[PDB]
Amino acid sequence: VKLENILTIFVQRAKAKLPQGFTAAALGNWKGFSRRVDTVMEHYPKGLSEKAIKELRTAETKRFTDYAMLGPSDKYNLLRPMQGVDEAMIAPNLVSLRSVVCNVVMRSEAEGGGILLISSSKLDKQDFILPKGGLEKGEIAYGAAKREVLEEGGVKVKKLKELGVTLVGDKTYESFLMRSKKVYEQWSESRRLRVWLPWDDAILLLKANKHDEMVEIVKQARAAAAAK
Repeated sequence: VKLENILTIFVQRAKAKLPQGFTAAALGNWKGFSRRVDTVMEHYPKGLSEKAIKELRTAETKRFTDYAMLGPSDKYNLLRPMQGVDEAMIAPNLVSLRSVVCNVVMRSEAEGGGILLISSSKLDKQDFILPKGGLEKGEIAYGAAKREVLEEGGVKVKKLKELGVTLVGDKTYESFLMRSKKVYEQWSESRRLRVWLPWDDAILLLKANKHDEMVEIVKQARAAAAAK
């Protein structure tokens, strides 16, 4: 799994060999930075497809760079700041901050393919999951599932197929199969890493971290999409 160690020994050696105030671009052209991204990419399981391994690598990149430039990340304030985002690209959030809702967001092949998986808000943890939330008192489980992904994963989605209620341990899970409409450049938990992987790779990576409920939902929603 995770390693907050390398995050600290990266920012000590990156502070050292680099001019103070070093650019986003400056840290990247650095030679040791690429060596580290290599290091963690090994930790992912084998058999991961080419286009998936690429997709993850960009995420580690995002992680290490965000960690260098903005530090570590608390849970109350997961916003990574951005200049140069036309308002069309920013999630429209003036927010307010067991049962479980849970999404399988599909993107059109036109737009790229696969299904959204995201990082936990503990970004020194190397954990990729489905967008999953709980419900507010009185909230229809679909209005909740929509609300959660626009926040944790910053994507406007619209329901394809309701996958219905199922039971893991003490908890009832209601799952959806969804269509992304708009993907926002800036959303309220920007620090997290968004990856869109193919159906067979998502299954692999979620089983890799013992997320056995989410493998069944993915298998579930997968055959539903195929059904059309």
